[PDB]
Amino acid sequence: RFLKVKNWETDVVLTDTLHLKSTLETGCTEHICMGSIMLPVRTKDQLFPLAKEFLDQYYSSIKRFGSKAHMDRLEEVNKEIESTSTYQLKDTELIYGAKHAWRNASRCVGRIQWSKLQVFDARDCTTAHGMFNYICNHVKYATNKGNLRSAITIFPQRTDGKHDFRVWNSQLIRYAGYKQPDGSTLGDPANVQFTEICIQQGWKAPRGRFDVLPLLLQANGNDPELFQIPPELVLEVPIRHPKFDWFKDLGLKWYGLPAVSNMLLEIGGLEFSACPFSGWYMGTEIGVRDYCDNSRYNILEEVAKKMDLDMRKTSSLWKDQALVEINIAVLYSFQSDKVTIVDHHSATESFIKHMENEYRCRGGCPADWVWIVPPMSGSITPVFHQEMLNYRLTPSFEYQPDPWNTHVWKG
Amino acid sequence: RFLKVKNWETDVVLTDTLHLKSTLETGCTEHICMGSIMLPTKDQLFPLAKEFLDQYYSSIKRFGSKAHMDRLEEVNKEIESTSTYQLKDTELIYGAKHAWRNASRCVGRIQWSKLQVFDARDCTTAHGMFNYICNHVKYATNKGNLRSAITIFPQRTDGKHDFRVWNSQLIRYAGYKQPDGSTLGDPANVQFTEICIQQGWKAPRGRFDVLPLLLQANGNDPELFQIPPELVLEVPIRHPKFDWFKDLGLKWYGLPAVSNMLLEIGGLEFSACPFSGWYMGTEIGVRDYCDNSRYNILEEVAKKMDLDMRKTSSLWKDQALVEINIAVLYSFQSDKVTIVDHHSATESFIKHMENEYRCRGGCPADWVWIVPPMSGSITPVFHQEMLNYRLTPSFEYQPDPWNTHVW
Ligand code: HEM
Ligand code: HEM
Ligand SMILES: CN(C)c1ccc(CCNCc2ccc3ccc(N)nc3c2)cc1
Ligand SMILES: CN(C)c1ccc(CCNCc2ccc3ccc(N)nc3c2)cc1
Ligand SMILES: C[C@H](O)[C@H](O)[C@H]1CNc2nc(N)[nH]c(=O)c2N1
Ligand SMILES: C[C@H](O)[C@H](O)[C@H]1CNc2nc(N)[nH]c(=O)c2N1
Ligand SMILES: [Zn+2]
Repeated sequence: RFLKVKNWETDVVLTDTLHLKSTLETGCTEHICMGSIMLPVRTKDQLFPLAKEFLDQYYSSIKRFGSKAHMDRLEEVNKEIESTSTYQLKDTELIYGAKHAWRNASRCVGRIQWSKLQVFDARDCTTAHGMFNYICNHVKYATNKGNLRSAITIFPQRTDGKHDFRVWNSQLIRYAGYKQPDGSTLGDPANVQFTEICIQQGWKAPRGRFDVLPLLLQANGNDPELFQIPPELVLEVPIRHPKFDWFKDLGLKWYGLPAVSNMLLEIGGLEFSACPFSGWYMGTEIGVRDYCDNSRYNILEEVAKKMDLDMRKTSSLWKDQALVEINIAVLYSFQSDKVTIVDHHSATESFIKHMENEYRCRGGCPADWVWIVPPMSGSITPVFHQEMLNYRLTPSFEYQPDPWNTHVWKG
Repeated sequence: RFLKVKNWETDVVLTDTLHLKSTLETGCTEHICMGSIMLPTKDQLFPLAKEFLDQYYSSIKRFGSKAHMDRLEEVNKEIESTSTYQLKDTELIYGAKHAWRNASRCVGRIQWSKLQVFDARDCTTAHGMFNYICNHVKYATNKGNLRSAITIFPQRTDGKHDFRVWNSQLIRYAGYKQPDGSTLGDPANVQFTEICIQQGWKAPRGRFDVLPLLLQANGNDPELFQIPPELVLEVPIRHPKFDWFKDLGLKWYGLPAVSNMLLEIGGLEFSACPFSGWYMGTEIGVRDYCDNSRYNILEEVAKKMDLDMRKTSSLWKDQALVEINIAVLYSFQSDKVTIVDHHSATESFIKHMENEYRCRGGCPADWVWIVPPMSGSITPVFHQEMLNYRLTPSFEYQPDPWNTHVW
């Protein structure tokens, strides 16, 4: 079956055959679309077909499908599964797998970069101190003094579900949030629960507006342990505006490295519950969501006051005016400090080219419009006008529950 | 089977039961979501009539009454006899209002119950249609104090006697392709404009030429009529800060009046059912003015603002976009023509959603369309999970008449 998608601005029509390779469910049915819903122990039974599907993919990609090396690998994996109930990926397969999980991430606008990903194999790691060391190295490598490089660090896979490696932080670098007795929040409201956990675990909070959170690291199903990332490895950018000199006085800064550390990487039926990865920021992540979300730093008003906008009526679009200048400031600040960042115009323009390339060479490109379209200036980006098909391919990154909700405490 | 939607900004959770009454299909499957795709007999008829009459009589607290059963058998008799049936005025009004209520792509639905329904089922000719349309236009425009309305022409019979308005909106600007290669006026309306011209329209070949109506009655060939200019309320666009803005020569019309959709009620099809409300500012400022395939004036405005258009990272497009939308809202408000900004409208819609979940068990909503085309995440709807499903009565798309018309 062939599915077509149209760009209504260019009239470019693309044909998707790749969706036929999709096995996982979407959440939607013929009777309901759940496109805007945020989030809608394994036996050898189901494991070998998942292994086999993956190895077929891997061997095709290297143009060795049906080769003796291919057949021997399947044989080897089958025996390892049936005798040990799981299996180990080769380094090559792991790298391929991690790149392809990124390639298949339908919510990622940055996928033009998918083939350039530094894979750090941390499957020999056994302790939290070991994890801390690997994470420091990842951060140093990825930061590269401002010339950001995409990377992922992969810790040992799940076994019985009782010995999971987990990074309890949602991102490797993130600011603390503190609920005040008066109901207000100091720092990042998104991180209040996690901050409370760290504090309970013994973290001494400075209690400021931009305190880099400690790492809370779980190796092999043991209770998680606290580590402070060397401050010298945490690159931060003071936010100023190229025209508004009062902007610096808002006291804003942000960190340079976005490094998501709470997702699950699935490759060939194997589950990597700790696989922190990092690229670089699109400006709106910080300027629109992090700064201007009502449930985050929420600085729109303070900014709009300082610009002396008419704030009596929303129809002045004071919020829209303030939002733009803030986003200008984020981009200006990162560029001036030579920290990698991309604006949403560049990023979405590159995504369209990527997506067209993928349709040609791959027969498709799963894309979640709801997430690909930037949170400001939507229709003046080309992706707004692009029809997209969302489906699930493996390897993939998946959500997993927060570890404090499932962890069995050892004491 | 009972579905929850969450608002991630306010933590409000609503439970949807209304989707279970859904009948039509979405285009999506368990294996693929098509949420971003723009367009994904007597025996057929009586269950449809029945489903509709059931909800009608339930809405007036007479479910399972004598009058309900009576109406049900009367319509039943009429279907067996005539192969169709006719809605009572009360049923027609209920159906039209609910078609709007059910329009998952409409952010303005808090107004759904305040709709003026004009019954034009007695209409037989294009001149008749013209008259009804002028009346609609005058009524809805109301000297700038806009009122929602729909005019309903006779229903489809055998598909050979369709009433159709060929225009996509009652009021729209012409588009002409130049020898210069570019496009004068509205590029969206190039094809329709040509059809007017080959049907006899004498175009002024200007930038903002109000198109003439092309009206088809009873499956006959369509005819041209000029809407009396005096009924077409237009707004010169100026900026409350930039004096040069007026020099751009921009204007827009006050009345958004969609005329090409199909209204389905109780299995009956109304192929000509133009309706109108009032504008949300971004439709004009963001889409009409800034879309590349529309009037595409961003560059010109940016230049007038003297912005650094060297690099995209200066966000000059975003700066210009905001000012354009400021001008639009400012101009309409200054001339006392009803308009709503995207902040006010989405905030209203959140309240409507909660009303509908509370009083009806749900509200079908298409996030891709409900989230405005600028400043998305600073409006509440961005953080609102929505379930999209198809309820009837409904407004549907239908093919452009010129591809279907046996001339
Ligand atoms: C290199 C530059 C990159 C850019 C500019 C970029 C951009 C983005 C953005 C803006 C989002 C939306 C995030 C949000 O709104 O929360 C996203 C999502 C995502 N990205 Fe990328 N990304 C990059 C690299 C990567 C890498 C290296 C990976 C993995 C190896 C990745 C995997 C993902 C995944 C799995 C999501 C979905 C997250 C979720 O569902 O919560 N991205 N990306
Ligand atoms: C009264 C003020 C109203 C406002 C502010 C409003 C707002 C909107 C907006 C912004 C859209 C998106 C349209 C687009 O982007 O092309 C829309 C779509 C729609 N509206 Fe409303 N509307 C109003 C009145 C009405 C009325 C009176 C009806 C019918 C009786 C209606 C039925 C629809 C339908 C069926 C759609 C989907 C159009 C499509 O699928 O192409 N609206 N509305
Ligand atoms: C629970 N809530 C409110 C919630 C949780 C996660 C999300 C999405 C987090 N996605 C973050 C994410 C993931 C991968 C990325 C890759 C690159 C980049 N620049 N940013 C990236 C950002 C949204 C809401
Ligand atoms: C096929 N293409 C290019 C295409 C067709 C229809 C559309 C959407 C047309 N619907 C416009 C529309 C419909 C109903 C409305 C009701 C009120 C209002 N203010 N605007 C309204 C605007 C977009 C693109
Ligand atoms: C409810 C809605 O799905 C939710 O707010 C989504 C919308 N689109 C998004 N898009 C991106 N990139 N990131 C997000 O967090 C969200 N949030
Ligand atoms: C491809 C995509 O579905 C298309 O551009 C949609 C996106 N959202 C929209 N939303 C509204 N309100 N109106 C539109 O025309 C569109 N266009
Ligand atoms: Zn869907």
